[PDB]
Amino acid sequence: RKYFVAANWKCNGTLESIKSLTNSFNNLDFDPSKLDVVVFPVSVHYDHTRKLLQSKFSTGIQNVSKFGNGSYTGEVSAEIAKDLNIEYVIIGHYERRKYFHETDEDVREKLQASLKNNLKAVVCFGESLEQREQNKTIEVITKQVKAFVDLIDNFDNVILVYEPLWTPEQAQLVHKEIRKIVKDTCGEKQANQIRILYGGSVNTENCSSLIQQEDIDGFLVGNASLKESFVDIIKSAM
Amino acid sequence: ARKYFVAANWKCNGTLESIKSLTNSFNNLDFDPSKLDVVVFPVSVHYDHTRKLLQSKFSTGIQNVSKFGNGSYTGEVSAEIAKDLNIEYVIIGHYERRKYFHETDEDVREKLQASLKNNLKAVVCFGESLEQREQNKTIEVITKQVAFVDNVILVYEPLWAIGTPEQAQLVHKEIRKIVKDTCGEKQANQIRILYGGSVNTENCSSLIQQEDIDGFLVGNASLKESFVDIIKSAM
Repeated sequence: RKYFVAANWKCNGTLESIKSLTNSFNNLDFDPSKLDVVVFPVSVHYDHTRKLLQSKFSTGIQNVSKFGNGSYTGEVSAEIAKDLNIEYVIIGHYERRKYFHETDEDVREKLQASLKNNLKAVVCFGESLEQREQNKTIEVITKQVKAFVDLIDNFDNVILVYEPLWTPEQAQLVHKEIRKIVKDTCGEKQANQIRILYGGSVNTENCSSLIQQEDIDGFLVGNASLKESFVDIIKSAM
Repeated sequence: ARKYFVAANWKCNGTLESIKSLTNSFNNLDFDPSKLDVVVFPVSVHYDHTRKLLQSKFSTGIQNVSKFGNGSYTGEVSAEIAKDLNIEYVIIGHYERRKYFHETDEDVREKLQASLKNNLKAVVCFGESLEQREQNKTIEVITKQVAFVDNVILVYEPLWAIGTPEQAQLVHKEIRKIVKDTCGEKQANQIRILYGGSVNTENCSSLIQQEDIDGFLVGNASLKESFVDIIKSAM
């Protein structure tokens, strides 16, 4: 299984800060065969970011429309992304489920539109604090994953992200179960090749312990990916 | 009056190729920049491409803006980021975002505050449903909506629709009155109020000639080279 480390810059950045950060990233002698590294800038920063980063870094956007082209003011379709050669998309991030009421079905529709237009999807799911307290971790993850599981294609174009809102051993236990759910629809071969990332507040402390777990294959990193020390997180999976 | 204002809302449409062809034709249009503003609103990821291709006689903007500032708001574009990119305009409150993406009057207030806080110009869409209109409640609806009042371009989107010139004019007159009542006559007679229903080459001139219609927010017709003829109709 090829590891996978992604920078979710969220809603952060200026033209100047991206110049400096991409420079630091380029200075890392990173091995693109041992792992995929994807940077997800703000939509309006994508061109700027793609131009500044070395080709070895992959790039993507933080959301994509559930609709094709047409009268959907403010949306970015998968066909537009395809035409721009945007390689990856984040789908179903907790913040979009929370603030913008995105549903499991929106996530399904976004995934289908992405895959059919030859995009690679980074699909997020995860349980809340209360849900974990009530022992609903796998209940919630199973619901969220089964919503789109039958559209899961292959290791190249579907990367899963478990982002709990709350040990590495306990994360591993969840990851193994996620892989089982994927296996029940996609088979051993695909389930063994598909990457399942940890996306629950990843940093330069926990990346070492998490990445060495059997069923944790990389990270979707938030604030820690706006730092120069993001390179250390890349290094942990390299 | 007023300096007119004609905007292209491309919505979720375009390829890099189609935009090259379209911008090339737009650039050939000689228009009097004293008589009107022209603004093109491409998809977010097309912004730099479109800004690069379009000559500087055209303004540019984005079709939506975040209700939050910078931070952990995956997928959003803040007014602060737009300012740093020198993005001049933002569309706020378009019906499609109300219809498909849960946006309310409160969301519109937040987006407006954010935009103005960062010296962006806001193109603010509002309008009454068929159900409010049939009750003869348009005045009541547009009064409340016009919530935001307390730089800014107003757009009447007749949700009822959804989308005559006389129907549009009546509402535009009333919106102007609401601004006059709160902000004074000097401001109310300076502010642009665009018609944002269906605009095309067949109805643009009948609409633009109405006393209180100062331009258009143009949808599907703005994806066509003949958009230049709609700009021309306002000269």
